[PDB]
Amino acid sequence: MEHVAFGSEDIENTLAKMDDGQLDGLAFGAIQLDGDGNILQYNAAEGDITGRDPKQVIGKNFFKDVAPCTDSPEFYGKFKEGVASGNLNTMFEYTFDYQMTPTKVKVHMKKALSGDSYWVFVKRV
Repeated sequence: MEHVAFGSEDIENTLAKMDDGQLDGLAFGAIQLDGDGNILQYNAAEGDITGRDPKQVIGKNFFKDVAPCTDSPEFYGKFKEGVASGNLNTMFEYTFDYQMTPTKVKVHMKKALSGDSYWVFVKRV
């Protein structure tokens, strides 16, 4: 697999280089979202965790369509404050419970090195 640790101080630079095939080699789940919350990249691990087919969920909206349980102050709200502000670096625990067995995970949200995109990283706790 590709060699990146979850929570890494420099991780948005490491991932800048990665295409989707290479994203699927991470030991953790990775979503790339535009400033409107639309999914642009969605890695195999995230599929293993949540049970979605990444190919199919690219292009859908994370907060409206795919993961409405994250539509709340304590996830989306933090997401949008960061898009509003041009800056976003937060880590927290959450339970994913929409159309799946309830699964507690660690979420890390970080502004990408790209122009207007943001990362969401996920792993089991």
